[PDB]
Amino acid sequence: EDNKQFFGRHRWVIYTTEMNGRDTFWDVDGSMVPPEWHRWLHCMTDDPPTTKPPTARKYIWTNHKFNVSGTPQQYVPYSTTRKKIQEWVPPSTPYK
Amino acid sequence: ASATRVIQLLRNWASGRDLQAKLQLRYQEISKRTQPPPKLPVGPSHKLSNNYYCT
Amino acid sequence: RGEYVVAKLDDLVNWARRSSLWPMTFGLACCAVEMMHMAAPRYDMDRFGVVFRASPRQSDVMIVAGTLTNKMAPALRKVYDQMPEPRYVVSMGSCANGGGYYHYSYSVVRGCDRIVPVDIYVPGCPPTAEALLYGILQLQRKIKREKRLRIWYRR
Amino acid sequence: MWFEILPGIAVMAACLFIPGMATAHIHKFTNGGKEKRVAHFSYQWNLMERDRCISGVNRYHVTKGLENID
Amino acid sequence: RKCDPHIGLLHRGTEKLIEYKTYLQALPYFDRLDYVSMMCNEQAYSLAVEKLLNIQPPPRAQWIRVLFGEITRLLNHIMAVTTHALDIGAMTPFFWMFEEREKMFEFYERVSGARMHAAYIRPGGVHQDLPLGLLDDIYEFSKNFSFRIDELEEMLTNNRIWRNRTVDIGVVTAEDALNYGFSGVMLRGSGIQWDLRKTQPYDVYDQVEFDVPIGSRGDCYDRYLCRVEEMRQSLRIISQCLNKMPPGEIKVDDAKVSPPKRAEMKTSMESLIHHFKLYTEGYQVPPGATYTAIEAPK
Amino acid sequence: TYKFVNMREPSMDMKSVTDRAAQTLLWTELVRGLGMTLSYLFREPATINYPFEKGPLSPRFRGEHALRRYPSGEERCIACKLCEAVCPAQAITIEAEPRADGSRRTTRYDIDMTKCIYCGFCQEACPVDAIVEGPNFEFSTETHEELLYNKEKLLNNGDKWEAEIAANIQADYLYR
Amino acid sequence: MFMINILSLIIPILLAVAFLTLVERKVLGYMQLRKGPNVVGPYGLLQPIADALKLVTKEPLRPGTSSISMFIIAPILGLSLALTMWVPLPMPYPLINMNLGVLFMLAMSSLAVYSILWSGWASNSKYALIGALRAVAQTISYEVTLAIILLSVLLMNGSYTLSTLITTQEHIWMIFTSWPLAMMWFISTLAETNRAPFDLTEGESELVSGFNVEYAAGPFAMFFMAEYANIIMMNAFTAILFLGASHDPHTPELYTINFVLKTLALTITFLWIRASYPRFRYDQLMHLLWKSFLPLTLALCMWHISLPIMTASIPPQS
Ligand SMILES: COC1=C(OC)C(=O)C(C/C=C(\C)CC/C=C(\C)CC/C=C(/C)CC/C=C(/C)CC/C=C(\C)CC/C=C(\C)CC/C=C(\C)CC/C=C(\C)CC/C=C(\C)CCC=C(C)C)=C(C)C1=O
Ligand code: SF4
Ligand code: SF4
Ligand code: SF4
Repeated sequence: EDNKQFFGRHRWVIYTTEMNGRDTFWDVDGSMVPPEWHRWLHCMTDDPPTTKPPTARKYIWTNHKFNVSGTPQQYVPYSTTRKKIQEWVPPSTPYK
Repeated sequence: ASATRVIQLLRNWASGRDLQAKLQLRYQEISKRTQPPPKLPVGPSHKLSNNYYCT
Repeated sequence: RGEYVVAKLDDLVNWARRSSLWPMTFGLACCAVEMMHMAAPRYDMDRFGVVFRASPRQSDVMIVAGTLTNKMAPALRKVYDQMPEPRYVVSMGSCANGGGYYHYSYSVVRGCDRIVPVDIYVPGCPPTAEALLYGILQLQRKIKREKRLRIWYRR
Repeated sequence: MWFEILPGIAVMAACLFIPGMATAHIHKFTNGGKEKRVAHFSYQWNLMERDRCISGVNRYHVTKGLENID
Repeated sequence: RKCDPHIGLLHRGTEKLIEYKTYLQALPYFDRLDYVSMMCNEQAYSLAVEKLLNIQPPPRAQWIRVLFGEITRLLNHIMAVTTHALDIGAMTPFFWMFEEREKMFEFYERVSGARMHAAYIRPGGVHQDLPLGLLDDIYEFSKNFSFRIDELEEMLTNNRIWRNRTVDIGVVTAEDALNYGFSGVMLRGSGIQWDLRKTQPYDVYDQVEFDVPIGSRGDCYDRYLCRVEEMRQSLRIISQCLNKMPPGEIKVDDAKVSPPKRAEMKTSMESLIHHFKLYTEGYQVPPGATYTAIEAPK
Repeated sequence: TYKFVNMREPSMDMKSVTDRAAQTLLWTELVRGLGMTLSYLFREPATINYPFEKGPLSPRFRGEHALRRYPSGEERCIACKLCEAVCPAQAITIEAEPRADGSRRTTRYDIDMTKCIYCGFCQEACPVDAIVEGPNFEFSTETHEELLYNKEKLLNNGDKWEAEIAANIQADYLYR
Repeated sequence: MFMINILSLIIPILLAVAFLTLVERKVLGYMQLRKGPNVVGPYGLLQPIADALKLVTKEPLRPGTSSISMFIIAPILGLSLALTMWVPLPMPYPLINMNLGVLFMLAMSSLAVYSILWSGWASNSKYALIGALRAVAQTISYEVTLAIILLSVLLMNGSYTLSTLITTQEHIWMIFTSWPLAMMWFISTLAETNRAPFDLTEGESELVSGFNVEYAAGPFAMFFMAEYANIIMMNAFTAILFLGASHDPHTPELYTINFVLKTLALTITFLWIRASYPRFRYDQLMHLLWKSFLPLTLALCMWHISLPIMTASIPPQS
């Protein structure tokens, strides 16, 4: 950060070279920012996570994932509900 | 990234007005993005008596 | 090695492609206003090599910004078919993606997909001019991972 | 800032400088140092042709001073 | 010889889709009619719904409406003139004043949440109060906007190429404009002294002072001047709104029309029931028909 | 109160006509236009280095949706369908069923992000602050199907952007 | 040593227009508060190469209603005319010492318009024929002033030889004796090359195309490189004709450095006006020349025939 720069360029992030097994030396992405730093970076607040770290809870992820679109880790929509009509199971007995 | 005076004289003269006074870029005069919590007021009907909805 | 030679050559072409995308503005609805803000000096789309150019004969990517009304649907296909075709289509906003607010109308097709093949989808209503910049950046990545020469060498 | 514009000029200014330098040096190189004689009129060409014949080596720029005669 | 403007290329069924939604649900549609007049569109719909409901918004809500209504009029005017310059051929003033449009877009986002479609002005007032410190930024931006307007108008108003491209072009008469249904600038630009902000004041427009720029010749150049002057005049209205913003609530203190505060919805029975019914069914409005209109930036 | 924008009549004295003639022949207003373009050339460009310098937002920003959960761990959504009932574009589909343990949640909570208008009405209607619009706006995808979020993807977002959404509502709950 | 000389001109010329497209946007952006290309290479020093390489690998296609032969030859006409025209320019010593260099450049520059409408006519498009017919009467009407302005200025030369401008403005810049003609000369150059107080040839706002209507990667690249080369020269011709420079016969490099600097400054002004004025309507740009430029053009001509006679300053013919 550099406060002398006009509002908009006073804060910036230099992306890491490697994250989650994907070289980003020449392949930096805008979603590579962890949520705690995403708040400070977007000027949504003035309290860097080092000075004020966010509250910690179990369900919060411990490893940020970038845009997983395209790579074989995408999100495939699917029904989250079970079946509705239970087909009648025929009797395997040879009848008669 | 406030420039050298030589540019400022040239930049001002080329436009014909003092540009250093009022600039298009916000440096520090903006309000801080972390503001103290507010205390919102209440409406006129926030009364414990003589506040029947029929009126 | 032949594979190495085709590998570098493909990268040279793909670099020349992703570093020069010339959108053919199909400004339709409020999604177009936010895209012009990307062209505004706040984000400066031009600085990424990508500059706005008319005459689809001289353009590389379509940026569908706004609702696609059934009346103009032939126009979208016609201007899509006339692009010299290393070509990609970017859909801006919920309406262009799948109908959005007007998904249930009588005269809005439920998504620009039903008319043209669609590359990266930009969600929003409207997607902020920064979000579109991320979208165009995603297309540049997609162009980077093109193996056109490698496939030809292994045909 | 504006000084970032200058690299755009510099790679063009050097490129535009080449034809001026190349033509000037090629003429001097191909005419033995002296500038290429210009013949805007037949009289200038007549001097040049007599220079070609006199030099013996059929080179107009190759010049013979007083030492040729004696 | 004739100019047949085939329209309908973006005939989204808005007027039919509104029927199937509730009054609160139909609010975002008006933000998506005119891409640039956002609060002005919602202000018209809010006034119509409030008029049927026989309910008025609190004074603070009204002042925020006219404050953001005039900011919106800056937004439409900025693009109207600059895109007019773009189509005419002058491409440079496009980019300068569309930096400021980004500055005002921040104010839209800082208050409502979204940069363009605020969905902020609602029947009975506004969604929520201004974030603390917004008025300072509005004052800071408005301080230098007079210079930016002079930046735009200096390169075109006296420019010989510009006037020749607009002077004595598209000239309409007085009675011709009135009969053709022309409104807004087109009446103002051709001598007709009409402006709903003064003749039929809505909200607190009867308290702010401003000058309507009546045009003389009626051609393209006069109306463009009227647009630029309307841009400058909005700054005074912005100045008065900033200096006279009153305290109080931002929604009508009546749970049957505006949703109760989140603190009360989690505390009291009546607030929870009203919040439940208002966000599921909505507020039933008296059976009637109305036609409200506002001086939109167009 | 009206003002006449264009009612200036130039003077006919020998001075004024020469200045207009001097303006005509010796192009001056064209030079004034040129002279000011030079002024902007030497100024400070406002471009922000994306993606190294992301734009400035506000805590009220509406972006990618997410379902949050209580500090205990249990989800906040109790399937009141207020968000589905108030969704202007009907992008919300909800199916509920009695859970095994008693207190019951959604078995299907799908948000159609290509049908969503990002109006934020869902987060207002929610009486338990379960469904919120997170700060993310960079979830662009290559395929249309990846946009059509269901309960699992949304719950993942809640477990990803929780460190940011918690602070935003912490700064904005008093306004609401 | 002539093929080396020619290829020491063609390659620098095509590289000059090559990076003029970078100093266009990087100047246009900075004048509209943008930043221009600074991503492809440092400071955008590789953007045009990325542009050029794409424009020779993306699918070209002749229009279905085209005329193949005339469609293909028009880019040949544009590019060859632009290159061949730089030939008699007297950078210290001109490559080809034409006796009538001025008349040569007038003739071929009058030919660079056959490309624009042969492209327009063969393309068989409504916007193509409109743009083609806009451009032809645009250039020729602007050509009448072009011819007379050159003649009036060159009356102090005594000849049409381009090399003699070095000698003519040896002590005093020519603009100080013909500045009224210099103004219309600059405007006409803005008009023959179709820059943007009169870019109506392209007419992107009202005609979407017209420089290259359906023209694609290759042919579009030509019709661009054939007019951006004219941009650099028409200011090099302006620089050589009006703003002379000291030329030491022993060290021509000083003159080449000075000559290049004047072309660079003039070219920036071409880009500078391009983003400071609106678009002239067709009748206006024709009215400006046929009704305001020409009357002043002839009047200042008669002045410059008489002026050497009244002052006894007839320049030497040789
Ligand atoms: C309204 O207004 C408008 C304008 O403006 C008024 C405009 O501007 C524009 C233009 C728009 C913009 C500027 C916006 C942004 C767009 C762009 C920048 C587009 C970019 C376009 C380009 C074409 C890119 C240009 C960039 C580059 C880097 C070009 C680089 C050049 C090259 C790669 C080629 C260079 C040359 C080479 C390599 C030549 C090699 C030569 C040789 C090897 C020798 C050849 C010769 C011989 C061998 C001779 C010997 C042979 C013999 C004798 C053979 C004999 C044979 C026999 C049979 C006898 C528009 C649209 C417009 O709307
Ligand atoms: S998605 Fe939203 S912003 Fe985009 S066109 Fe549709 S309604 Fe307008
Ligand atoms: S923000 Fe999207 S999901 Fe939420 S109510 Fe609005 S349209 Fe429905
Ligand atoms: S409003 Fe909240 S609690 Fe109600 S169904 Fe939607 S997510 Fe669940």
